[PDB]
Amino acid sequence: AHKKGAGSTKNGRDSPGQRLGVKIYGDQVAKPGAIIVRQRGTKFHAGKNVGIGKDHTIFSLIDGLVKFEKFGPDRKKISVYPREIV
Amino acid sequence: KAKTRREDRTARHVRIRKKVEGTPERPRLCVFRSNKHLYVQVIDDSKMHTLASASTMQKSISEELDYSSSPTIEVAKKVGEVIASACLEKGITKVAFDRGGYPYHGRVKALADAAREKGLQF
Amino acid sequence: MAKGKDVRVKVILECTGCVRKSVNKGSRGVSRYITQKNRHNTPSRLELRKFCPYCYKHTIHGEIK
Amino acid sequence: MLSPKRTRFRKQHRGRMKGISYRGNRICFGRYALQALEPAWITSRQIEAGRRAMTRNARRGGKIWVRIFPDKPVTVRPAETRMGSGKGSPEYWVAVVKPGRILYEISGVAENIARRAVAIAASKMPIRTQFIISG
RNA sequence: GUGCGGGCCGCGGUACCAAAUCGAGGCAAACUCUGAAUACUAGAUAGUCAAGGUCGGCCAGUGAGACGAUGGGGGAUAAGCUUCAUCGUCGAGAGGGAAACAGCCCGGAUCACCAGCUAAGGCCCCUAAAUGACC
RNA sequence: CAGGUAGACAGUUUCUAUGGGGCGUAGGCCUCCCAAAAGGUAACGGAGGCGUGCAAAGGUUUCCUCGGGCCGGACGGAGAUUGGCCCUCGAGUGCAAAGGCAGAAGGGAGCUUGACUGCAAGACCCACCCGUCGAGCAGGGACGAAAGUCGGCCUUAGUGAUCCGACGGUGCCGAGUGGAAGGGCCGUCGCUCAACGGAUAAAAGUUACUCUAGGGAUAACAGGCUGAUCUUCCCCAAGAGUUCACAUCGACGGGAAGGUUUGGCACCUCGAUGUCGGCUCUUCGCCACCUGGGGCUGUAGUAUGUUCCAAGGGUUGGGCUG
RNA sequence: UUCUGGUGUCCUAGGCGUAGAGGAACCACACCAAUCCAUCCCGAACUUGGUGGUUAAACUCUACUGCGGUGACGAUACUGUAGGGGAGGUCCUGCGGAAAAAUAGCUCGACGCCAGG
Repeated sequence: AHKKGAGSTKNGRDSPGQRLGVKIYGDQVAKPGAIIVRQRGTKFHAGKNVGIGKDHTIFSLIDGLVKFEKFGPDRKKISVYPREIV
Repeated sequence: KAKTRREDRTARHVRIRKKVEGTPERPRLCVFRSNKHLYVQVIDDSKMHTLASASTMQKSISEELDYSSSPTIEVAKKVGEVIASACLEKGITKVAFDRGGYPYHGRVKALADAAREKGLQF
Repeated sequence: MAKGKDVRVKVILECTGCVRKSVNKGSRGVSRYITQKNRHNTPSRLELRKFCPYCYKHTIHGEIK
Repeated sequence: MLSPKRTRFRKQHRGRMKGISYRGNRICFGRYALQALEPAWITSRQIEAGRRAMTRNARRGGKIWVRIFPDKPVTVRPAETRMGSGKGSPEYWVAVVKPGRILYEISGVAENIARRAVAIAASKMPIRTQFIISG
């Protein structure tokens, strides 16, 4: 059953909290960064909720997936070198 | 004494919305009314520029009574139609519904409806 | 029922559509496909919510009067 | 490097005296001063035995100022093995006295009387002390 | 320093006994408005390395490792002590050097050879090599 | 046949983690730090929580947005209703905690109730199982004028597979045929199975009678490393010593030596090195108590106190108790 | 070119405080309000129909360097790599990188589309 008495906390943790891909790259419709789950949808990389200045990627791939609080949410579309023929 | 930050009016009337941001900028429709007249504008997006901008006064030039009332709802639809038509001729209907401060039946109810008379349909 | 370490039970009921079936189970101690959980003690009784079952779409739902 | 504190939920890790980086104060209050050379765990029984001694050879004179304050607790093991962390209050508590920082301060008196005063105060300190003046 | 109140006679007043606030001087893994090296991810290029990098298939072995340097928890920042991360060595490679010390340093052994030049460490004798020059 | 009694007898269980074992405590998930600025990464290392709550604190549309304090007012004498000013994550978020948030999930109201079915490009997280996010598509709805949102609740825990089974649907099958029972498939329920990746439907102790398989990687005597404590010495120094700090001693504190105390380590020995004490017989070193040579002495002498060199030598017989 | 309104690229060299100043051509107050609509109390705020007056406030400019903020050179801290010392448990040297605070100084923004004088 539930134990009680003189003792401190226990059990370690791991989200984890890293960053997938990065600026200037063929960021596919995966999930860049995603430090925390439940990240809303975003048709691009990110660039908000931080120091002045927005981020941008050289190539995109139909929507994406980035955090909701940090880096994001969704605003303007960015994609250097138009993905078109001729 | 101590600097205080207060969110401006145009920052609490729920002006900017999500979804529509699917594009760098959504084709909003500047339908604001002053303290005497009303100014309409089909501002484009991307960076700037617009398709067609009309006003209550400008209409007086085409065909309207001189000392005629402007705040009247009758003029609303007139200001929404004058800005239209030519706006479509510029290329293709690229106007949406954007207005934060008019309780639906505001002085813009005719402005948005006027757009549904030239081609813009949703 | 009185909450505590003794004799508890998850107040989970069902919501069968009016004169219909599917998207719901009917037995002694079974729950619907959506598995609804009422409060029992808290003023409830008579549950219902228009849901979309198998046959056609959207009905009434809400069994146990 | 300690002074009268107040009750609180004080009970954290030990810590670790790092480079001289942090400490690097100067001489603000009082004419002369006294600095250290190497960090350490100064207990309360050291600062008190050094402060009273600073005025012990004076008695009714100027005023003593303390530009320091302890923080890093001190946990000690009784005599048994090692089952858990120490208490934190068996003997006392300390902090970190890195070089470059100022300790005692004396003023309102002559140069000689303020010179010997720091002498005895330096003896109470476990770590070597450097005597300065101003400028 | 200013200052609601509250202690001692009790309204003039009084040692900061003592909250906020202004100026000056500090501490913190869970403080940090700011802010390196470095690590890592990704896009090109010149070479170099006798595909090392990746996938699938057959047979393995091994899960109580130790030590030194460096960055941190435990202990008094006491232990070749213990528990993690990283690099190297031992452990599955001698030898040269530290007198003798596997883990420290140099260098990392296909073999022969009364063949030379070096690294680390040294050059009075004992085991080869400066009681060499100048201050 | 069957209900009690029934270890007198028989077959077994009675966990582990744990810097000996044992006792205690600790043996999932969720928040921060130690993890040394991409993740990941230990230890009964440092501070707190969960085994839910909720016809709605769900979704949507519109609108509204603090705390606290100062100056005023009938019921105020520190805070309660009102008005004005300063109104600045220092508020409010269902509950711990980090982060984030006032384009608000904050707060209120109406309509409602996607707290939707069937799928789902492309990826994250794990050895695996498993977990998490997700534009768009198909069949139907809710809110708003519309664009448009919603596949639960700000996010992260609020949990647990397998097998045995109850029950509905589904003419899938159903061993001669036609049915049925049963099974399969769709959907749901039962297990503080927590020692919770859970060995049973169901199982506590002793063994100084002990036995066997192994090892000091797991203890006891002891050597060794280390050594806070202990022992010895020393620094500054208010005082005691009438006066006078140090003849003697010496508070508040500090720096070392040595190493026989109390511990840790438990590095080499459980294919073993017999524990203490006494007796017999000694060896060496030193901060040697006595004998000898000296300084100071609040040392007159006779006798002592302290300190330095020095041990050459010598250094007790009994009552009681192992 | 000057002035004014709506919406952006840039978000405290662009903020706040103080002083002055301008427009019924534009924007705000303001007038009226049996209504569509709103106020769980008042049309204060939204909203609707519109003489007069004003532009005080608000807002938009200008001036004024109190309070914020932006930010060198040099030095210092720290650190990768390759080594050397070392009793405080860190530190030094060759080499590369080299901020925070602080100082001089900068500074009280600068522009883009459209419309109305």
